[PDB]
Amino acid sequence: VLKQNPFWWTHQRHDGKLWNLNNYRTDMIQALGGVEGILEHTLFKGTYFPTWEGLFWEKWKKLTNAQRSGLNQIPNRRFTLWWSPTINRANVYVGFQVQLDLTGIFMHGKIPTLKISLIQIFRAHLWQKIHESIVMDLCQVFDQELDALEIETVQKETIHPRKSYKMNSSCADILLFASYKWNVSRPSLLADSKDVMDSTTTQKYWIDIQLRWGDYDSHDIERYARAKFLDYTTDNMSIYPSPTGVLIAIDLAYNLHSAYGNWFPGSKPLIQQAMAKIMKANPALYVLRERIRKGLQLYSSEPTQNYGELFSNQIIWFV
Amino acid sequence: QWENSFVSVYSKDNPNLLFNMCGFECRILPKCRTSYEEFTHKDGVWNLQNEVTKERTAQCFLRVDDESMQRFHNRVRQILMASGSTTFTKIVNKWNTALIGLMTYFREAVVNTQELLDLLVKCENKIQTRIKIGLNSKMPSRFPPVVFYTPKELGGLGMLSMGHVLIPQSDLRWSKQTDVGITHFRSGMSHEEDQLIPNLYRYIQPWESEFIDSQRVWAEYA
Amino acid sequence: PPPLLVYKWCQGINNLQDVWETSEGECNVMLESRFEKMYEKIDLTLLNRLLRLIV
Amino acid sequence: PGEEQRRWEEARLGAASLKF
Amino acid sequence: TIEKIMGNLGAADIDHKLEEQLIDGILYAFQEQTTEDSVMLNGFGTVVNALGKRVKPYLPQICGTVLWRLNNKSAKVRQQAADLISRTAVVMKTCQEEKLMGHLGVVLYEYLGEEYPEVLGSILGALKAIVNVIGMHKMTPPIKDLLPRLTPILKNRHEKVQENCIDLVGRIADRGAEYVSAREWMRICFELLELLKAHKKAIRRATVNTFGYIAKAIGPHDVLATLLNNLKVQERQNRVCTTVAIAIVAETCSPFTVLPALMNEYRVPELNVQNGVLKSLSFLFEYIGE
Amino acid sequence: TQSEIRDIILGME
Amino acid sequence: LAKWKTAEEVAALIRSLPVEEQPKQIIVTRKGMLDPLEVHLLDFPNIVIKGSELQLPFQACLKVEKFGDLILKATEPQMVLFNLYDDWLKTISSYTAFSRLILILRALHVN
Amino acid sequence: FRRTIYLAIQSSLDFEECAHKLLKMEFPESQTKELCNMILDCCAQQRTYEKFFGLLAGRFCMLKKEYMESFEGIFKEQYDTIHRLETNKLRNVAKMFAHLLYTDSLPWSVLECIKLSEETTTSSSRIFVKIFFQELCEYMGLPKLNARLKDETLQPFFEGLLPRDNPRNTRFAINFFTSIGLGGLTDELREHLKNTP
Amino acid sequence: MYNGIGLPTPRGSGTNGYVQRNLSLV
Amino acid sequence: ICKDYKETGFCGFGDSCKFLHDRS
Ligand SMILES: [Zn+2]
Repeated sequence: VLKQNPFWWTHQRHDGKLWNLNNYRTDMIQALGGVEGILEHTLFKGTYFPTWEGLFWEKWKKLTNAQRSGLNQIPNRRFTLWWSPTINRANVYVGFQVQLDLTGIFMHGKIPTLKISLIQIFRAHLWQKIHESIVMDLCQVFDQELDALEIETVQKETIHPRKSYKMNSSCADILLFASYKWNVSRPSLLADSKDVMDSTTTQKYWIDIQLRWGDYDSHDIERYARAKFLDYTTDNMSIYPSPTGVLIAIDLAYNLHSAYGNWFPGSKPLIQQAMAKIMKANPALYVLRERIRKGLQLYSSEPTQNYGELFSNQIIWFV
Repeated sequence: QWENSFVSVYSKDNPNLLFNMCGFECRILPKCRTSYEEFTHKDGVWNLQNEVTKERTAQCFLRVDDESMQRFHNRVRQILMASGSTTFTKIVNKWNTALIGLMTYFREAVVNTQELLDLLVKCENKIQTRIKIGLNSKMPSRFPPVVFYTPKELGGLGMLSMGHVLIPQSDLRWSKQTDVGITHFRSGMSHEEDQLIPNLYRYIQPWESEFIDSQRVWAEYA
Repeated sequence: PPPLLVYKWCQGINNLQDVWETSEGECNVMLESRFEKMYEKIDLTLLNRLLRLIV
Repeated sequence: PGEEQRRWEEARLGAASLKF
Repeated sequence: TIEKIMGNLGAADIDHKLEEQLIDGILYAFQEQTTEDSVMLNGFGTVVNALGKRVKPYLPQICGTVLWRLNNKSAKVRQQAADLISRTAVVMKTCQEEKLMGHLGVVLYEYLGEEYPEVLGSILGALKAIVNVIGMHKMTPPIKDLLPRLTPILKNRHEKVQENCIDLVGRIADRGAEYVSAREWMRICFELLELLKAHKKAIRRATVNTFGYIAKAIGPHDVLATLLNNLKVQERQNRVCTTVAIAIVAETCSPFTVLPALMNEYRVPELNVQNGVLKSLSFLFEYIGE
Repeated sequence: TQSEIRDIILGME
Repeated sequence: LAKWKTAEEVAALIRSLPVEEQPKQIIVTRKGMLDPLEVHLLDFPNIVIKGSELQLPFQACLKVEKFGDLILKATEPQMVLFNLYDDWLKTISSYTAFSRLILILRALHVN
Repeated sequence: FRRTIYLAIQSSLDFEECAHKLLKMEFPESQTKELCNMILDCCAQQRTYEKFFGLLAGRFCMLKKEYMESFEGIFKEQYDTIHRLETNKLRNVAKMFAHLLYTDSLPWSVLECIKLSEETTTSSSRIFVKIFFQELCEYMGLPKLNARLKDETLQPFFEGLLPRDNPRNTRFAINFFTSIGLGGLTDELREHLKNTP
Repeated sequence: MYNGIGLPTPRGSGTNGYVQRNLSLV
Repeated sequence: ICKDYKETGFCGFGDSCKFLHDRS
């Protein structure tokens, strides 16, 4: 036979099986960091799959064994896209930084297979469409709760068709017209409570929503929101029609969300609701997550008295 | 032919009996002869035991043969040469099989051959480098270890490793003279932090223990 | 398997009788070689006759 | 007579012997 | 029971909380499904068929369920979720599901890449049963990209996927037909020309019907030329089915357009073709009648 | 029967 | 926002808990109030969240005089812990302690 | 800590490199004793005995006296908890302490913990000492073992092992080592017994 | 101090050639 | 963006088209 057998020296039927490497996989996982340290290097969170116990990667589609075509670039493409938060990080050595075609993705070089996957994922202007769906949903929430919010008017600035993927500046998307006056605090982040809405007052409110695409090196969206807010409000090109507002930061690759700005009464709970439900409900994000999944070819195998299980050594609380 | 042969005498001047069998390079040294200093140390050493007196009477030191290192290296060379029409996972399965077939055959001659350890470092890093070259970059930070060693279930490639061990070093002059010891630790392949990547050698069980194990297991089953 | 051959060889050498003793000037010799081409100088006539003794 | 699992039980005990 | 009951009676008096627990037990039954049965399908179809427009606020719930199922590992549940979409397709819209019916549109355009015929067929079914309710002009995702994606599937040489594909393309060429370009229809004509050799007769009848539908959209001066050249083939059962197709083209686009070419082809000195001409006139006079 | 009294001792049904 | 408060306080509690009292699954009367603590417990994503389909009259604990009075005339929002199995776990089981407990809860509940 | 120790072990190639990897790490010196104890535990859990863990714990003892007294207490602990194992774990820990002894890592005083009376001897401890002394004799050889078993300078500890005062446990212990096949010491002590009355 | 330890050039070796002293030497 | 594919749904190279088959 024209091939080389590296086990020329033994036979499994006759000699038994003289090694077992099943602890190697376990201890490899414990040394890389655990499944958590391992999947923070991946596109796992941008799939929004609830947890990784269901993951399943595609258990010949057809007899062209002969034809020139050759390697089908699909297994390599899937390995490359899956790992893309690490293969495409930010803190690198040499590499000429370039914005992707119609999106807000930065590459630091040329990884053509990765660029092809990422392009095919955000086709048909999906980046701006996501911006539109998010901002529409927020306007609608305000459209409804005008009553409690003291909001006379809500103004959706007909969008500059490239505000979504311009990363160095800001128009503003939401402008809120009060009834009488809002007394407004100093700026703080969407997850902190202590807010004394006393400093100034206005009828004009602006709200910003900005999309990024994080990577392993930098996916903290809190400091993104803080830094972007300070910069964008204290710059001299951003057309903000009021010195009062907030920016909403969305991380598409890790599906995170936060915000930073000057608040007024009712805003904190209001947008907290709006964010925690738009992240879940919006159909744009759904088309995203679905193209991500179909590019990975990931599937979930998951489908869908207790007190015999309840008094166990497992603690379970009754609220 | 005398040039392809090898004859080795043991007398009152040579205490060592060296030979070279199926793939191993062995050297027997009895305790009677010039071992005033004796140790029991790293498993490269079999302890032969006189079966009637049941006392350990000599030690066999093992190494991998030179043509077996060369055969492993040429095998990796043709993994790499015929891999431009294959996927990352096929290249890594061929590497996995080659390396398992070497490590499970030799198994403690590999500990004692300081030339293998370097061979294995360079060969594993050549496989990794060809996978990087497969993408269009070799930057050391686009490809931390986690990308290669993550199992095939979490989407990694699934490499098996023996290149993250430290290579012991000691003072070339006497090292070509008198088996001096180990004072320094050169570094193996480079991991993104401490990171302590596990090792194939620690999960395969040495021969000298498998043979005792087998003796007792079959004796008691009989 | 071959590693067990190496073990049995090392273990058989060591279990010879009075093998490591050098008082009377004994000498052990270990020779190892190769038949250098046996597959290539077989003679099919002689091989026929030598097989006929067996089968 | 029906003992090819004792013609395959000293093959193992013949393979697994170590005397010197 | 419930299915028999509400199917005979109607759902007039079913009040609020009742209908809630009902819709929810419904979702459960359908996920929990562990057999290949029309039981839970028909249950669902009937129950929403009777809820009519009363169901409204649970479309996130209902779909989210169906979609998570559409993600599953085993084919069967995937196929089930495709089915259930094809049932509730109409009410999906009629409650004005912009985000949600848009969802199902684009997400199924995604799954059009499957390779389990059993799921691919059901996906095609669900897409057809969406396009029936939503006429493509107001579609968020347009057949303008669907059908171009479908044409390279017509070459899939398998009875079930071929059946369902030609069904979907026949729907589109019947009613959509104008969100596509003449050139697209011409390529699809050239692909239909070799569905006429499938081993199943449903496929071949569907193929002939769609030649008819494409007959109104594009003048047949070229499709008829490509049919005569097929008459030159041998082996009878694809000659006879091209002769049916000629009859059909002539019936839709009036017979004076095709009669001169048929008659003139009656002069090529070969047997199979003179008999093809005669058999085609047979079918033609049957189809047109008075 | 014991099942129902058990359930109502226990909770809703 | 009261649900949100519930959420953040259980969040802070799990923060405060040592390594052997951290819960494993949490069940609340309010399956409508799962979403708030669902969000708020991401600091501790180890907990299988559920709303109990087995309604427990811990509302009937507002019947007792000690619990009542303490909550009633407290002024500062705070924490207290009670161990209802006063002497029970020594001569009967946690199974039996819970059975005893449920009967008492529903007893103060209904009448 | 145990995670990091197990991983440093399972990443190295020999006991020198693993000891280096541990000492190039740092810790608070408090758990120094528990350091050795842990490697002890690890080889208890092992496939079969490889003197790797022996060698590593022995190098730690070689590095500080803290691990030497740790090992005193550890042999005390395992003689207290010897039945707590299976015979597998029993034999590997037996060859553990046998390594320790013939490595000179554990001091031959330790035998004070071994009173070879039938009533106080676990059959589990019996098997323990049998594997221990099989290894000692077949490793250091019977001449220097019987020689070291002979000299008085450690006979105070050896007294529990070599019974002369009370006769019944002399019968029992001489019978035991005879069964193990240590004829020399056994019948010398039994000749002492014969001369006794 | 390149005291007869290490590589001439850590160049095509797959390593950074970093040397250290055996901490467990005593 | 293999422009033959994108505009006309069909690339003459098939599997070997070194560009991205995409009609979006
Ligand atoms: Zn192309």
